[PDB]
Amino acid sequence: KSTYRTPNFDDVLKENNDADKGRSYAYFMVGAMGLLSSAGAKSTVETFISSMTATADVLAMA
Amino acid sequence: MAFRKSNVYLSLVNSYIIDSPQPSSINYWWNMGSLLGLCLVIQIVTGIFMAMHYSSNIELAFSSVEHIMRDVHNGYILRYLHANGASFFFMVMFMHMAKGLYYGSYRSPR
Amino acid sequence: KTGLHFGRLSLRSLTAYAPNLMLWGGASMLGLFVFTEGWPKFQD
Amino acid sequence: VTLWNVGVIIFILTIATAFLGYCCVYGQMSHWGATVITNLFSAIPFVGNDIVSWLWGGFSVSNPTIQRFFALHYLVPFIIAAMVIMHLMALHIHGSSNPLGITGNLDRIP
Amino acid sequence: AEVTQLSNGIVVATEHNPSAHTASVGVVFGSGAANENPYNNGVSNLWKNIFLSKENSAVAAKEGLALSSNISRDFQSYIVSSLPGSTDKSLDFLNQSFIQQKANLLSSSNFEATKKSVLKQVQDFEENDHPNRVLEHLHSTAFQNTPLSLPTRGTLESLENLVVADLESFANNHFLNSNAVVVGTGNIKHEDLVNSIESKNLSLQTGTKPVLKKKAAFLGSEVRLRDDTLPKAWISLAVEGEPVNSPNYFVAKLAAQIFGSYNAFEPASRLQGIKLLDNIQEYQLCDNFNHFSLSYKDSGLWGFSTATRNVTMIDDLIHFTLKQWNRLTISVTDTEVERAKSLLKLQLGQLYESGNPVNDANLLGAEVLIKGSKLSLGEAFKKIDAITVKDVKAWAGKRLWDQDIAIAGTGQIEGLLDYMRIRSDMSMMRW
Amino acid sequence: SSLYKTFFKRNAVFVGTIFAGAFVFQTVFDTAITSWYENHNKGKLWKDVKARIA
Amino acid sequence: PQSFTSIARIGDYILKSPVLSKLCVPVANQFINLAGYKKLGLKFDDLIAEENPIMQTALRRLPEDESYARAYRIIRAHQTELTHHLLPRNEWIKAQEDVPYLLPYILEAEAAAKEKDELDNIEVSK
Amino acid sequence: PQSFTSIARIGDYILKSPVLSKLCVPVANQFINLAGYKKLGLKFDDLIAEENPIMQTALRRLPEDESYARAYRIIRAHQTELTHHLLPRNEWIKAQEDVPYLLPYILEAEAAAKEKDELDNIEVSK
Ligand SMILES: CCCCCCCCCCC(=O)OC[C@H](COP(=O)(O)OC[C@H](O)COP(=O)(O)OC[C@@H](COC(=O)CC)OC(=O)CCC)OC(=O)CCCCCCCC
Ligand SMILES: CCCCCCCCCCCCCCCCCC(=O)OC[C@H](COP(=O)(O)OCCN)OC(=O)CCCCCCCCCCCCC
Ligand code: HEM
Ligand code: HEM
Ligand SMILES: COc1c(O)c(C)c(C/C=C(\C)CC/C=C(\C)CC/C=C(\C)CC/C=C(\C)CC/C=C(\C)CCC=C(C)C)c(O)c1OC
Ligand SMILES: CCCCCCCCCCCCCCC(=O)OCCCOP(=O)(O)OC[C@@H](O)COP(=O)(O)OCCCOC(C)=O
Ligand SMILES: CCCCCCCCCCCCCCC(=O)O[C@H](COC(=O)CCCCCCCCCCCC)COP(=O)(O)O
Ligand SMILES: CCCCCCCCCCCCCCCCCC(=O)O[C@H](COC(=O)CCCCCC)COP(=O)(O)OCCN
Repeated sequence: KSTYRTPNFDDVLKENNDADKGRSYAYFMVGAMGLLSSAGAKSTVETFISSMTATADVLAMA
Repeated sequence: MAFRKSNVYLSLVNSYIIDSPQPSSINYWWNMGSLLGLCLVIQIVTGIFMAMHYSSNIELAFSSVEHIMRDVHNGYILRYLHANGASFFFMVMFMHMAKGLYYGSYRSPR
Repeated sequence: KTGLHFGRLSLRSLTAYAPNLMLWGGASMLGLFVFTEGWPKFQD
Repeated sequence: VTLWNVGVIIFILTIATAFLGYCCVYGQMSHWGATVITNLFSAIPFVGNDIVSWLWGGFSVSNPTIQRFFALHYLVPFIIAAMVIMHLMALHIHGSSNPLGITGNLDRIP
Repeated sequence: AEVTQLSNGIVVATEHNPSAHTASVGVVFGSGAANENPYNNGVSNLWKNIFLSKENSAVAAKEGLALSSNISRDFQSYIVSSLPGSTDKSLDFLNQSFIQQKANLLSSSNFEATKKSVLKQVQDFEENDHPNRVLEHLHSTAFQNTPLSLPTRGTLESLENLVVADLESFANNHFLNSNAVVVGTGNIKHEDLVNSIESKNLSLQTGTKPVLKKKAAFLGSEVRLRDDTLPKAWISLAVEGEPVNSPNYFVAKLAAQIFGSYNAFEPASRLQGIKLLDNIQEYQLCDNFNHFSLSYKDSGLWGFSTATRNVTMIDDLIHFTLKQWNRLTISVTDTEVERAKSLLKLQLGQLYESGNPVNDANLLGAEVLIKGSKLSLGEAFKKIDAITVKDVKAWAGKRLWDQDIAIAGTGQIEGLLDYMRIRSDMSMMRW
Repeated sequence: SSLYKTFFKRNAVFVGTIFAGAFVFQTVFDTAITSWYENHNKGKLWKDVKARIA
Repeated sequence: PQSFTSIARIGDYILKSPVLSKLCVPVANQFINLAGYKKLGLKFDDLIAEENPIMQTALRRLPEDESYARAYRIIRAHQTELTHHLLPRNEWIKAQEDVPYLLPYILEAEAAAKEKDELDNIEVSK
Repeated sequence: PQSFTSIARIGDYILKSPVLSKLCVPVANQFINLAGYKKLGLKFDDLIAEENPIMQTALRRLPEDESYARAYRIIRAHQTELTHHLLPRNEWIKAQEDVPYLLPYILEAEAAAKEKDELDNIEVSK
């Protein structure tokens, strides 16, 4: 068979292509994954840092 | 060439986690070695922050672990992540070794 | 009439890349101030 | 230049290591030397009194200050050992200089 | 350029030049390789070689006439050349092989000798001409399952099934009066061409070309033809460009002139004012490149081709080129636009003012079929002079920034990475 | 859909809009969970027992 | 890294002035004799640091018989230093042999690099 | 790593015995059909591990048209596995196509390596 004949990709291609359909739907999911990861990495750093503050028995003698 | 290939320190990062050629057909059993590096980071970080409140004398050792659980802010989170993180470190290591038994990873040239 | 290179800068790099280097201080700035909140630093 | 910049980082970490171990003796020079240095950070505007209370674990140099200074003293010598390896990697790509200041590629010995 | 429709419906176009020593008369049709299906692909390449066969060329050579033919994706041409004063002899030859007598060229002895000659040319093209067969594979993967993906020469598998009844069926649907333009260039004036055509009354039936069902569409895809016994690697890469009759037709041509052409073995091509040459000459990443802007009736292609022997640094050549395309959206300067204005006026001044009347007859006839007239060279120069830096940034933000690409390659192309690491270089992550 | 074309218009979000929306997320998420948790356990908390001795 | 174009610009202004030449040139003669590189058998152009693209260009364009002589003077100076001695006095570089053999190759490689910078950062003047 | 000379020595003794061939060969036929490599479009000689100098010698001496066909069967099997499917049933390797194409190159590279060991550790017999 000729190499100029491309095989069948019809079962995975879109209805019509319409470039802002797979673009808008993928940029929302990457943006939502980066928003939840920055909020979770912020709560993790502040959890370890607040362990080095004064304990409950130290500020009871204040 | 690119700066990630010519710099002395960035070339080690590029050659290991960016441009490293991988076989196309490896499955999810090949993801256990990456989890073991995350387990070792969790154990070192949670243990250093707990070691600022620990006393190792024979009459002070048990009561300083109770002091971490009650008085230190988020100290129960530090201990439970450390005690349960050691059991998760051994479960992933058993699965990592059994993958090498099944797929013949011990053989030459490895 | 020729421009300026400063070594390896350009003044017409600073046409758009210096507002952007300040957009590296308009965006990516908040990781200095949101990464604080949890221990309060309320001031501008 | 990269070999010179990594050596400046090594020098700062060595000054910090010798300060932390000197406070672990808790002599009369250890208490008042830690008091002078930690009170310097209360002059930073708007975050002066929050850094110094987080560095003490309390209201002065006390029991939480010494217990956290010893745990940090165990760790920073292992960070110095990792920066020494990065120091030798930058030396390897260009080699050493010589007391004449000119090229050495004409006459080498192992 | 003068265009005139006659009483029986023939369109005549003429570009007179009194300082030429030859004249060319021909017929241009408005159907090319994009008007076929995958079964008869190659009937236009067979009609060209029937016109240029030995028994046809021997009749023309006794009168002092030369023959030419050209097959493209949108048009075909059949041109006769002579001396200025033998122009009615070249009209009688063109009459007796397209209108009055065509069954003597399609004899069985002449057809089988021609068919085995074309089968030898396509087989030699597929094994030896590597920069040109990579650009043909780029058309077949970017416009796949659409009429604009068929190769202009045909394929080796489709040409062996063609018989003499396929050529008569294609001529009856496409060689019509409403699809044709009669052209004339060189030392020939418009009124003697019109009066010579009107002297032969020419019935010329009133058919109409068949209309296509599918419209041409772009698809982001790739095709790899790996061959480790070849010494180089040949790569082409493109995005979707502008058609003919686009308002951004000249803006896309000026953007390709900014990056231009290159030859590593010519000393003066290494001194050009192109910022891409600073990156690729340090480690000698390639042998040559060139940037194009192809335009058709429905769609177009904008990109570059390259060839290299540095097969272990292919990923640096693609990365440095696509990072320079990013600068057209954000940081293109004023000196680069003024340099590309002067080099574009020199480039298409040498295309439209060569001394070959066969080249001028192809460019004139192909333009009257689409627009009905020809744009002058003086009016094209005023459109180029009115392009600003804001026009370039507005075009590139629509056509180049974060868009789908089509790739084709052959040879030692193991160092060419996946689709998704080349696709992610179409934006910068900075902005 | 098209409501993820009105706000952004074919681009990614940006690195600064990720950090800006992450801090707005933290104060709304913390308030909505503390309200659901204390309503699910109503009558058992100390602020409910303290009222019933007065 | 000042420039060799800037060194020659200041130095030519001193040598053309009649009152600045009588005051600065005897100071420069004692500065060179106290440096002591001629006692190791070296010229001054052997001392210039070479790990830069301007200096690598000028060393390629040097004629072959002068590159062989330069390589011998550098090797002889490395052997003299590790023994902690000086050369014999009949092998010292004289004052009329300490010529700038490498300076004309440096000045033409620097003028070409400056011209490439002014053409790559040029503004149109329509 | 047993040897391919030892595998053929035991296997030829079984196939020449009339009572051992009726008992062991139907067991070997069900062992191959339960292995399932023919459903991925592979032959058995594609499965042999190749990072040893005996196997690198035998792959150099293979004719060129068989090396091109072997490289396609390996690439097609890697793509079939990552999609977690099998091939269509008309593309399975049949039983009369699973021939040992690589075994005669292996057996002659091993006999030459054994002869080099007996000559390099030989004793004189004066
Ligand atoms: C201590 C806790 C550690 C937690 C992390 C460890 C998790 C890893 C578990 C061990 C493992 O790697 O086994 C994986 C293996 C499947 O490997 P495979 O590549 O052949 O299948 C690819 C898949 O079809 C497509 O996978 P696909 O990419 O399409 O979807 C991803 C999938 C998530 O899968 C995983 O994260 C790994 C489990 O998403 C979904 O399932 C959708 C439903 C929400 O599964 C099996 O073969 C048998 C399943 C049970 C094995 C458990 C044995 C543990 C004792
Ligand atoms: C010092 C020595 C330490 C040694 C540690 C030994 C104990 C290890 C405990 C974990 C055992 C898990 C086995 C992990 C081995 C992974 C490799 C493997 O078995 O492949 C998966 C197997 C076959 O995979 P295929 O490639 O043939 O095709 C799969 C298509 N589904 O496909 C399957 O059959 C699915 C595998 C399911 C395994 C479930 C059994 C394990 C249950 C363990 C329970 C332990 C807690 C009680
Ligand atoms: C590979 C890394 C490590 C492993 C597997 C590990 C394992 C353990 C285990 C199983 C315990 C007992 C937990 C319990 O039952 O309470 C423990 C306790 C402890 N570990 Fe680690 N550890 C690791 C690293 C570290 C490091 C690096 C430090 C200190 C810098 C540390 C500090 C401590 C301390 C202070 C305790 C005290 C008891 C407690 O707080 O629970 N650990 N460790
Ligand atoms: C624990 C600390 C250090 C270790 C183990 C170390 C080790 C070394 C070694 C083995 C060399 C090889 C050549 C030589 O000995 O000169 C070297 C060279 C060098 N080091 Fe360090 N060093 C340390 C600290 C520093 C510091 C504090 C600086 C500067 C602020 C520095 C800057 C340099 C430089 C510039 C060289 C190159 C010198 C030359 O090649 O002439 N190093 N170092
Ligand atoms: C085959 O594919 C892979 C692959 O998939 C992966 C993931 C990797 C990547 C490798 C890993 C994930 C493993 C690497 C893990 C390690 C080397 C673990 C080392 C851990 C550390 C260095 C921990 C260091 C932690 C500290 C120093 C804690 C610091 C704490 C401090 C300073 C507390 C004091 C704080 C204050 C404010 C005083 C590969 O290399 C690779 O091969 C090509
Ligand atoms: C466009 C690009 C975007 C890509 C973004 C992707 C980023 C993803 C990052 C996270 C993913 C994995 C997380 C793990 C990680 O980041 O690991 C850090 C590097 C891994 O280890 P390594 O330093 O490469 O190997 C380190 C070792 O393998 C190397 O050994 P060494 O000792 O250093 O050798 C030199 C010896 C020198 O010795 C002496 C004596 O001098
Ligand atoms: C500790 C790990 C948890 C951290 C989770 C962070 C996930 C953040 C994902 C959101 C990113 C949004 C931007 C995506 C993007 O396109 O940017 C990409 C690059 O971003 C990244 O590389 C994401 C890095 C994620 C690190 C994953 C760690 C590997 C696990 C091994 C752990 C071993 C210790 C821009 O480059 P590109 O457009 O060319 O693709
Ligand atoms: C056990 C230790 C294992 C060691 C693993 C090594 C890899 C870990 C490092 C990961 C990369 C992170 C640092 C890369 C940053 C880029 C450095 C750089 O640009 O080099 C320098 C500048 O940085 C410095 O001066 C020293 C920085 C020290 C970094 C301390 C962490 C520039 O070097 P450059 O490529 O420009 O060479 C000169 C050519 N004109």
